[PDB]
Amino acid sequence: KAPQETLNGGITDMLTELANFEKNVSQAIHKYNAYRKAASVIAKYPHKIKSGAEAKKLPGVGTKIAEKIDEFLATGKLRKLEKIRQDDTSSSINFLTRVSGIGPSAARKFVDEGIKTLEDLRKNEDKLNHHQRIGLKYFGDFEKRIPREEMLQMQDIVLNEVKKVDSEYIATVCGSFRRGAESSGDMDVLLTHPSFTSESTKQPKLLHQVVEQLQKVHFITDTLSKGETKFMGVCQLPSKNDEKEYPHRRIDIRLIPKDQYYCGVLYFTGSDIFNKNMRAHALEKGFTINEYTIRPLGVTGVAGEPLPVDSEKDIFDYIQWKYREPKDRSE
DNA sequence: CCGACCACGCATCAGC
DNA sequence: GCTGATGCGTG
DNA sequence: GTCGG
Ligand code: NA
Ligand code: NA
Repeated sequence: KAPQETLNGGITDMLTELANFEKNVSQAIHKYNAYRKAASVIAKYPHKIKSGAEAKKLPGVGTKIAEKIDEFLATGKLRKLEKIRQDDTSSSINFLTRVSGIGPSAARKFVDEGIKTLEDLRKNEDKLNHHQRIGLKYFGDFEKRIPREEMLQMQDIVLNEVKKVDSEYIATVCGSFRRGAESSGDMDVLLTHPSFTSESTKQPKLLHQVVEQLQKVHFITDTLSKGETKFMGVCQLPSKNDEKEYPHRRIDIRLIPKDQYYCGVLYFTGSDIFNKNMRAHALEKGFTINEYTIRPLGVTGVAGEPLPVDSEKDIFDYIQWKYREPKDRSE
């Protein structure tokens, strides 16, 4: 259960501001992740926070952020946040990572050499790798939400495309859209194939061959990166005659070995808390989960040798849990 | 006081 | 050339 | 930054 707008949003936003900043311009992924947990926890909390101490009571809140909340509540802002927002560097630095393939090193990099806008990006492409190029490109496309409907449409081709290449292949979208969402971030595509398994001899062809299918039939425009296991590229929808070209959407495909699909499948599908709580449970029954397997948790504290999973149900079954639908993998 | 915080593929980058 | 490490991005 | 050894 989650309410939250006129509730805590102010707080939750100054927070995320805070996070991004730490990431992007400070290079504190941990500190970044904190602020994130914090803001998230508060996002959930059914009340209107009246004090720092009040929030402190929360699991991620602590003194420093608690203090923040007091300055916010009282003043209606955060001095710190104002300078930063006013700060040239931090800003250009902030913005610049909005571009895919740019991180904080690059971003801080560019920015030093006086590069700091889109234009400078525009007028210096020589100084950008491919990944960074494709996203200088599709900047705007990149910050767009994907409408599961389009998504649906999306779902077809890939399903079909692969259907042709091989009948035995196994594709199944995942991520948010599996989670019945009404608007995704990108299409996530999970796939495998019979001839593809752990201890087996990995056939590059598999991923290879399929990206090409989707390539052949103009589904995938650009390419961010590729390897035997997973493809990170761009895709597009057949523009309907006299209907304006949709945007270009990020997509990723994932090739997995038969013996560890489902866990992977399982794992991928999330959600976040979903993973957190399940792993906890699977433990109680005496097991330890990850992205590839499940193993009988030792009689001595820790023990190996994974179990044979042939379905998400199979997994659920080991930990003695109801085959949860993806729809409700809320946690 | 002080380490942990998810693991992991691929691309580029430092080095040798 | 190859190796190993560091950037970036993903569910 | 927070939480925990
Ligand atoms: Na707390
Ligand atoms: Na970025």
